Amino acid sequence: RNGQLLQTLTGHSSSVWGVAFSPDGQTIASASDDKTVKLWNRNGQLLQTLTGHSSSVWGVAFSPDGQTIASASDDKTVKLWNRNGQLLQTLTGHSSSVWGVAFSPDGQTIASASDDKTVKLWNRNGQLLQTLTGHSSSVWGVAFSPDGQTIASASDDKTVKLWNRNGQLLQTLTGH
Amino acid sequence: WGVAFSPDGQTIASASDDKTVKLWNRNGQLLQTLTGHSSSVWGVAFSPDGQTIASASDDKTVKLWNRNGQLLQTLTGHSSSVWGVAFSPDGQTIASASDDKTVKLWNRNGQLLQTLTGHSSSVWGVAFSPDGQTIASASDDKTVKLWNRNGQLLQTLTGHSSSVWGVAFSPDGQTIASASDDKTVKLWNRNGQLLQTLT
Repeated sequence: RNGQLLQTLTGHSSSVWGVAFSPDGQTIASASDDKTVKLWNRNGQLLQTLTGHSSSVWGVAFSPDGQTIASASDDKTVKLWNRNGQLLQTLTGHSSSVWGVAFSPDGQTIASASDDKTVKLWNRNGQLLQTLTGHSSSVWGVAFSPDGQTIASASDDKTVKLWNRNGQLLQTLTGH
Repeated sequence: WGVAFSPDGQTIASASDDKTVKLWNRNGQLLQTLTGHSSSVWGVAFSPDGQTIASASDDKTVKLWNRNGQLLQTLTGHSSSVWGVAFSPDGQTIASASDDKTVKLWNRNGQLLQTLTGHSSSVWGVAFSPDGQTIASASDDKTVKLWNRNGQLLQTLTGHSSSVWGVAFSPDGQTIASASDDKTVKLWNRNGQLLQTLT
């Protein structure tokens, strides 16, 4: 199934988060060079353009059911979109570029990874639930455990950290 | 299944319904079409330098191509569908994982170097260690196996309760991560010992 967590546990600072494939494998989403996210099918047919961010989009993810898309931007926000292109929510609270984003397995929680050295957890109504503090540099990747109760973050500080939903730091994995 | 993106992030590959692999830029324009496979492509990988593409197919072959579309080699030797492909960190060795229960290792000039025999069911995934000397395979048989390049089996990592679909090494090469349909990720050392389970 989803390789985000393997990639966050073992991947490099340079791992690329601006392309995502839908869970059914039929749709590709790409953070494009024009402040949009574009969706296309495997034949190459353009399906949708997600317009709203005011600067570069760096991270994209699909919800586990494929119906919601999250985009992470240099504009310091995450935006949530329906696959028909409508903007559903803007998640405000990071203080710098947002590099990466992930959905929880149940689709109800969003995690974001920012240049501000934090991961933030959010619900779909756009409310901030938790801020995970401790990395000493920009956070480039984030993922959930398969049961959705542990969050993994990966940072330019060369560590991976494991956290629970109440913000407790469970483990730091060093040499990354 | 049948998608990849280049290490620099600027090229997206995807297997198409028509048995080709398409390469797109990040704006959804077509760059190249890789034509040659006679049935579905299940696995695509880019080499670390981003200059070579490997495709794994139901036609029992892996094809190697350059990024302007030219077929370079066809890797013939699996006896059933090839599900996964990986390149070694130096780009010189390719590993392929097949429904035939084997991993095969190949030079980028197409020669079969080794066949890694031991799994009792389909092999879904394969990875090289950062130093290129150890291969890990993830199988439907619920194990990850670790191998050297001479094809010798070094360890079998036992503990997942369902098929293992994904495997990778930590950046320092001393920890192996496995992901399974049992809804866990396990971390292991090279002596095959379980370090932790992530639910």
